[PDB]
Amino acid sequence: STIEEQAKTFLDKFNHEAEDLFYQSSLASWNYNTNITEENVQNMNNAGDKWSAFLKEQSTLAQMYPLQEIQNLTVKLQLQALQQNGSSVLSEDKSKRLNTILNTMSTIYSTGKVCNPDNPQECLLLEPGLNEIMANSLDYNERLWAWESWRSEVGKQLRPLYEEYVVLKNEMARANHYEDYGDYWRGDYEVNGVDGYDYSRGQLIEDVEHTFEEIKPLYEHLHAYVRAKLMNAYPSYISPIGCLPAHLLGDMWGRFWTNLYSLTVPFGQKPNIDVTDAMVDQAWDAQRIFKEAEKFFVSVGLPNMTQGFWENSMLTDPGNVQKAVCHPTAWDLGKGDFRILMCTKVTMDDFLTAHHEMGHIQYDMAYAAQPFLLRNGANEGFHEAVGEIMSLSAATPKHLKSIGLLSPDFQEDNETEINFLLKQALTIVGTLPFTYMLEKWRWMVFKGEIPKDQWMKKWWEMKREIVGVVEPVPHDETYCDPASLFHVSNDYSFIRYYTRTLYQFQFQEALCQAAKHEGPLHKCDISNSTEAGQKLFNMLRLGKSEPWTLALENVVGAKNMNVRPLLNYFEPLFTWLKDQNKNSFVGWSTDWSPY
Amino acid sequence: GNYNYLYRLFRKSNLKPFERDISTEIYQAGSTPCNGVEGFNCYFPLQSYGFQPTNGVGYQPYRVVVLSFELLHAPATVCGPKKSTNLVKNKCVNFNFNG
Ligand SMILES: *[C@@H]1O[C@H](CO)[C@@H](O)[C@H](O)[C@H]1NC(C)=O
Repeated sequence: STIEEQAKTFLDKFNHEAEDLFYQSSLASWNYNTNITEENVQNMNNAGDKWSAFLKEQSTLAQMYPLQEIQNLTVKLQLQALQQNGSSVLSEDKSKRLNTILNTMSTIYSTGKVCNPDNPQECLLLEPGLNEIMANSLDYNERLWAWESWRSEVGKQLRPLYEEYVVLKNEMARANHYEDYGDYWRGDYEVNGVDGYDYSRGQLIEDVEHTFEEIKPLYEHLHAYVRAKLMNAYPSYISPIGCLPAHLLGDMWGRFWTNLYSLTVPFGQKPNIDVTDAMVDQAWDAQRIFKEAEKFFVSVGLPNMTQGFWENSMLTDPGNVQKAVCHPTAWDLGKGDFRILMCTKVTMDDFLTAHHEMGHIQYDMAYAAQPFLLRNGANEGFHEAVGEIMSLSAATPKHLKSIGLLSPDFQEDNETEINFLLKQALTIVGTLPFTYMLEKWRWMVFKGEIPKDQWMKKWWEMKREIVGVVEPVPHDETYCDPASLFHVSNDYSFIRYYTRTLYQFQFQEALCQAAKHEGPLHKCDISNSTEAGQKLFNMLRLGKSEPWTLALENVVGAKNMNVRPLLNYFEPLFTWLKDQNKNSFVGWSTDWSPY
Repeated sequence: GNYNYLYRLFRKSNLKPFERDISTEIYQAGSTPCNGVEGFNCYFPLQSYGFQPTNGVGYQPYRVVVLSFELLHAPATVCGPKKSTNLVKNKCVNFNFNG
């Protein structure tokens, strides 16, 4: 007659239906991706609509159940994750307007157009256009023109759309008893109900600020190194006092800086560690790659795959006989069925991606023991970090030599290690300050601390002061600059990448310390240690039943998010940058203007 | 997924050993008396699991049987298979012809 019995009955009646509908939706999506026809898309859409309707009905039914009388933390968290009203807090007209805005933004942004003047043709899409233009470009004029055309033509037409979007987001946040949308985004990391392990929302911002301030020296040294390399490579193209331009970063959004690796490498005369030629010249395929990955995972301590994983996965491109997507997607079903869909080649990047997907599948099988409302990591960064740490530990030269990818007579030169550290820096830290600045700007624009006529002004002033990137030509207030990304136009967070970057380093440091291995972190081995694997699996099976702070303390030992593994890993590269930048200026000044 | 395998999930009290339930009345969750229909305090306790050929260990169907060995004041009806060796025509041996 109490509320706890009714809540347990509702949960037991809902979990089976939720798992069944999730399995049906996953099967429909798999049949659609593996077979592009006219009926598979309709079946997938019908399954998604039925799942959404059932979830909305169950949420409306569960909203009538209180949350204070229930003392169970797991049931309380499941109800909090299930009773989410979503967009139903607003009116029907506002909801349909928001949906139409989201749909039109998704249709406009996912296509793109170049449309060069005085040329009635060659106006390709986003992927065959600006992507391939800025991929391997070595000219300043064309890069500046592409940047101007991308920020001006697609910057002024999306200003009212983005304004209406942020207004509707603020309205939905204030209607759901939240002060702002950033508060609703940060509430996911907050854990309560556990004494001595709760984490306040205000402490996360302070921890992120402290980590950013501690990373600041490394980022300044990296910026000085990149500026010196650009001055030595492009004379009279970058001032030693001003900031770096935006169109010379090798990326439209400045996420990956791997395009300048071949140009900023000091020891480019040395051969790389690519094992693609060593495998393509012998009898090797994706099957052997996945077998070696499974052997590595079982040597670390991870459980084995099911019989359905090695019979339903399509690890080979069928060709022109049927359309099949080659994008790596972590297919999770939670009902014993697991599969990976990726056209894995015999390269090294595909090997790391396959290791990442196998780590994702291992995490899925780990937390599959929990109900559907708990089959997920503690935060939105652990699910990716569990695979990223394995992909990084598998890329060690010692592991490739033990397997057979690397020749035993290959000498261990420090130049290759320095180049690998520089590449990891350029591909990891090259977007962390931009991520932090974007997250802070979105939080301030959702809270209401930025004037309406100063959005782009504050954006550019933070990009010049906090970040070391400056625009070559100033733009007016009619061009919506921050709306040039994909996550900002599709309602996706951005701090998740930074949290994942911290958590992967934390997990790598924990696994290296548990393995009783000595030396640096870039060559620290994780395999051949069942104790570390068991300690990791004890945390992977927790899911959302326990707070993330206790989960991190059970494996790492720290009470909150830590950043010291990143410094311990980048210490050799930091000392190398300090030694190389002895006769060069470090930092950037906001007084200089390249206009 | 198969949905023909029904099962009982919620009951008001524990069952006795070697007992089979026939009545399939709805379960009462709250203090309000259920009038034969579902509601906030009345839910159907009978559900059905889903068995798929792609499910791993823990979700596969397993046929389990229970053998009960009981003895009381009655003649035995089931025994073990008694073996029989090869007889010898003329030799001093020990014999056992049905007891
Ligand atoms: C994986 O297979 C190995 C090989 O027999 C076995 O020793 C181990 O117990 C298996 N682990 C799991 C989780 O099935």
